[PDB]
Amino acid sequence: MNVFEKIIQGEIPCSKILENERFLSFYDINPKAKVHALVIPKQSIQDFNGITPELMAQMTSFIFEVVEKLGIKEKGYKLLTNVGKNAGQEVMHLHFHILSG
Amino acid sequence: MNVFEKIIQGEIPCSKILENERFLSFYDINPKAKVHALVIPKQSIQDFNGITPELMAQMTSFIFEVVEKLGIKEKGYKLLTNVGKNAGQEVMHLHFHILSG
Ligand SMILES: Nc1ncnc2c1ncn2[C@@H]1O[C@H](COP(=O)(O)O)[C@@H](O)[C@H]1O
Repeated sequence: MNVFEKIIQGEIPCSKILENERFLSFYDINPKAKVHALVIPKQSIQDFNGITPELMAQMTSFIFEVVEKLGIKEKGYKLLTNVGKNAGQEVMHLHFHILSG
Repeated sequence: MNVFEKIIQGEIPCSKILENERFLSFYDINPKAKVHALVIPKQSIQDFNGITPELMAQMTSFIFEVVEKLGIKEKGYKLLTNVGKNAGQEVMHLHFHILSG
């Protein structure tokens, strides 16, 4: 019932960059940088506070795969996640912004 | 030889928020938010690209401890790290910015 959950469940399309049994990455429809990707856990979790360390290890691994696929790994990129509406979170599913440019 | 490495060693003082065997947190001397903390690995690592997943699991755990000590865990916060000079990294030691709303 939420925009990223809809993507996970395949209700709405996206520009998929990379996908894993536990994670999914895709382009942001309103880019804030030359390359702007989003990395999300397929599991239903709302923000960074609700991710286990074990899973963030696997996400870190997945993040390296994304930035390397995008070819910005060595050029340089920003890693960002907003925890809660007061820190600017708009969609309530854990997601990391990857920007480079 | 570098400003955060000096803090780790402990050549220059800081406003230590929390510390443990592998990580250290402290306030940023030029805040960009009401609460602005930095989380750094004591191990000599330059940026996010050079952290192992295993260690980022333990850092995630450590990050939860700092935001809860700062009392912004539930109010809301931003998590940011810059990878490389081209993404705005100024100090060349892996660090996560924790900003508050
Ligand atoms: N249908 C969608 N597909 C891809 N990205 C989206 C969609 N709807 C919103 N977004 C992005 O998700 C982000 C929401 O902001 P935030 O919650 O602060 O990370 C924004 O950067 C939006 O551009």
